Amino acid sequence: RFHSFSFYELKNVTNNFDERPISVGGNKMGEGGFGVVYKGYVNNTTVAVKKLAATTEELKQQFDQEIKVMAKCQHENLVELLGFSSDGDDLCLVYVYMPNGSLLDRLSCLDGTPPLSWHMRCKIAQGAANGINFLHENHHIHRDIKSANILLDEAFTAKISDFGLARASTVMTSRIVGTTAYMAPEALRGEITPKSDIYSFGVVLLEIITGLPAVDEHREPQLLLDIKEEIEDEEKTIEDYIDKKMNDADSTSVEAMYSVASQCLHEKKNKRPDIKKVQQLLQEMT
Ligand SMILES: CC(C)Nc1cc(-n2ncc3cc(C#N)cnc32)ncc1C(=O)NC[C@@H](F)C(C)(C)O
Repeated sequence: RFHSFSFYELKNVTNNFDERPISVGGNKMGEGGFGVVYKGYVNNTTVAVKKLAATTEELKQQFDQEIKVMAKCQHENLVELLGFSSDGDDLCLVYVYMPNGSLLDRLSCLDGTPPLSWHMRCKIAQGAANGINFLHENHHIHRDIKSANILLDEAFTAKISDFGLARASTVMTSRIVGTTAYMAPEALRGEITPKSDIYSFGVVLLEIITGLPAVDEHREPQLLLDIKEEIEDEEKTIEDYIDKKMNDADSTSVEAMYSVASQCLHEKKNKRPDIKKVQQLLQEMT
């Protein structure tokens, strides 16, 4: 299904895993908790090489998990796996490179990219939803839905990535994983449910409206989730939080997206809409 690489081929393609940023002529594109992503070229093909970095048996399990899911799931709103490398202690995953990186980076204008327009942010949300929907229809729960995991191609097509924590099929776990700033309350407890993915997507929709990261240690309030409490308790409005880095954001569509986000952000798992409803609401928005 996927091409098996030898770890040395990948050392060659990535200029021996150069840690300098791609903007400066290096190879580093970014990093998560489970690894660092590098740029490369395999047979004229631009690739993204995720070098897994830490426990070892859990990492191998997350590596095998990404491969199993990717083998089954192929969609226009999902990232594409070309191959991998499991030669010794180093575990690598090779993907089709995303010319526009992550939604997180584009929302912050990392490396001087222009701010995304409202129209583009809407199309991106619509893409992301179709991706979550395909995974859900295929009985998969992502477990790590966040803007760092919503990637963008040359046309700004949303592509869901990082399936190392993905699960099949409400169950429980002894190892709590994900990014706390996006995690549904039950997920923080240890519950595994597709409804948690809906909550995480609502945090993403708030990032899309505001241009603010879900968590910022140097910000009051540190958590973007707290901003919804301020709006709900009539102390502020969504208008006070609309990203100032855009000019084409009209209040009707902005409030319409906030409505979807607040429905997604229901405290109670069963009160949240399902993905097909989220898609319907987002399509209605435009
Ligand atoms: C690590 C992250 C944040 N950035 C990327 C990630 C990726 N890809 N592409 C596929 C892919 C899959 C995973 C996973 N799981 C992780 N990363 C992946 N491709 C590309 C970029 C990437 O930065 N392109 C560069 C782009 F942003 C530019 C030119 C404006 O500077």
